[PDB]
Amino acid sequence: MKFGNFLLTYQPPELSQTEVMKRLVNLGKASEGCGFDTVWLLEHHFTEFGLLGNPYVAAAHLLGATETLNVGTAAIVLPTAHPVRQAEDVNLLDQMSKGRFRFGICRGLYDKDFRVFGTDMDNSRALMDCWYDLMKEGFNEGYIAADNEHIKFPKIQLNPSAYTQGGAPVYVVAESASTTEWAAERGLPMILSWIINTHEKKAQLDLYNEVATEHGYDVTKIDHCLSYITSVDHDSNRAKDICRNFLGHWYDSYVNATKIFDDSDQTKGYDDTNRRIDYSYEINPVGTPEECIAIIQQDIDATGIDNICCGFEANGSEEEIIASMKLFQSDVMPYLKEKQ
Amino acid sequence: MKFGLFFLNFMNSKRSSDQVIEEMLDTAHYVDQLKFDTLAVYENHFSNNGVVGAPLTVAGFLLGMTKNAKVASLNHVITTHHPVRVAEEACLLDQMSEGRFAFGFSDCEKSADMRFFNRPTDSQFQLFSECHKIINDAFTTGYCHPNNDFYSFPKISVNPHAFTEGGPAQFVNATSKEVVEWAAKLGLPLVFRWDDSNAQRKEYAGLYHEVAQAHGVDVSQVRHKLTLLVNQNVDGEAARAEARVYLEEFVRESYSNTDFEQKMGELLSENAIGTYEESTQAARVAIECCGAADLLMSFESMEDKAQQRAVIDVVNANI
Repeated sequence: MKFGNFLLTYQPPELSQTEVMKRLVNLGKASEGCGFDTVWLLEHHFTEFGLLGNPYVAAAHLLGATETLNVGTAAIVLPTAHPVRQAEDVNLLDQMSKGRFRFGICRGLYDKDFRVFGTDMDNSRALMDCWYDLMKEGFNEGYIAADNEHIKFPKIQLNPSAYTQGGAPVYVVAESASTTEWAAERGLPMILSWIINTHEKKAQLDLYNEVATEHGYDVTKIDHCLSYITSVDHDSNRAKDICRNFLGHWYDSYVNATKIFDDSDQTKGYDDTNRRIDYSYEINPVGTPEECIAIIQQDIDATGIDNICCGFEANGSEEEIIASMKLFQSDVMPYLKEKQ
Repeated sequence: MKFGLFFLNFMNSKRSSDQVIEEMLDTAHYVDQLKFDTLAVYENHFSNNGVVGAPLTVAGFLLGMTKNAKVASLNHVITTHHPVRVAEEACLLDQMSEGRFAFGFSDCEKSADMRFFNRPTDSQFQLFSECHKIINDAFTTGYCHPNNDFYSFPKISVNPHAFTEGGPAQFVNATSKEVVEWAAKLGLPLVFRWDDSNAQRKEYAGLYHEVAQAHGVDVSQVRHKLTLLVNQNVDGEAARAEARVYLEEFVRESYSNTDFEQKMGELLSENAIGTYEESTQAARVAIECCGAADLLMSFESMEDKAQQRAVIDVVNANI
């Protein structure tokens, strides 16, 4: 199937920013050496949760550094940037890499991103939906324009021209179902939380499906994704331990990210949470290989999806992060099998 | 005394986005093993004269792809952008490549662009001057607090912070008299435009100097660069015909029938176009008129790869 390495660029309290940038590049490289066929990047501004707030650029560095590896942006936050500028970037990316770029998009979760990038807070879905069109249009026509409460710019030419016909492959990181719907309407492949479970997942699908179908798509080729967090070790106990700590941090970090909350600044115009996450390691590849293998097949056999992408930063260190990917490469990788 | 390349990536009816983009990449790969110390990329939007709008990206790709050259964005128009993006991108580039990225920016030239990006003009310069403050703050502090008539948001950290203390090496592009002033005050190098007349570079050059003086800065150190187009052929007429065919649109675009003929002949004579003896001589005068410590040439116009590639070795073997 398809394997992917997921990278957040989360900064551990013991690693300095530099340290993290270095480890970040090393992993991007090592990826393929470990049997992974795509490296996926998360985008995140101003905090330790993610230091890498410009996936296109990062992507270009690794894409350039490699012959065959694939790179994707797990989550480009659609609204916060200018469609034209994004189109040019994806297009450059696609053309320079010769089609090795995966354009995973997302809607936008933190406020901050919006209060600073100066974008429309409520319209979050509209925007994404709209930006997407312009971009789309630029993708095969070769031109772009507007005319809405969103933006307004006249017909311009677009360079360079898309390498991959119709543009780079698009993916949606969707949790909400309004969003599950949105995707389906255009039948886009997608990425699944690692916080949810089998039923939950399988259930999002169906939903995706009744739409996909209503619009005549072949659910047979849409490549979705099983995204997880991984912890491969022989001591199931360490694997899970380590993992438990990670999620404290993650969670805490995650929370803090709801920061700029002291009212002396207006987003007025001119120009929250879920439930238990600390136990979500029970539904992901954490523990011995045997344990990982099972947990995975299960989601597989239930969705049909053959692309699972994992994140190993939890092991923290650069070394451990590797061992646990090599472990997986030898011990989990071989043993998985396609759907029903 | 440093040398290097630069790509404008002009596309035509004869060379397409795909062609150019590759050729560029193809060349950066070659040069890498030579003594060229820098590669720069020209930012251009919505026309055939420059098939790149995000110089920082390409920069990343080339950075990821090379082992020896510093790589730099030639004229990143920060005037039409969000200083944060900019800063994040820049430190990022500095961080990932570990000190091999140089940051050349600039104010907005084409009027339009400014319009297309909601940029009013009544503030064009101040707006520019500002973006830089910030970009610059971050670089130095790892943080920022705008609160200006241009931009306001709460204070923030701007990650990744920056490898290089103070930030990557910076430079400004010499587009207006008022910019060389400002730039001089902070005592920061410039990059002289190959499309500008020898005289122009002079004024500016001098201007810089005069101002550097009057305020205090000891620019004895500052190193500026200059960009020039190279094109040599043992048949001077040929090198001239090719180049004009090559700049034809650039000129109708940028120097609006001001005397297409006049302007053109001048670039045709001031750039390093001709036969070796013609080319080499012209370089020389250009350098002298503006006093640049660094020369960034561009061998693009040369259609035949072998010759183009043969022009490079030559310029290489010099050193």
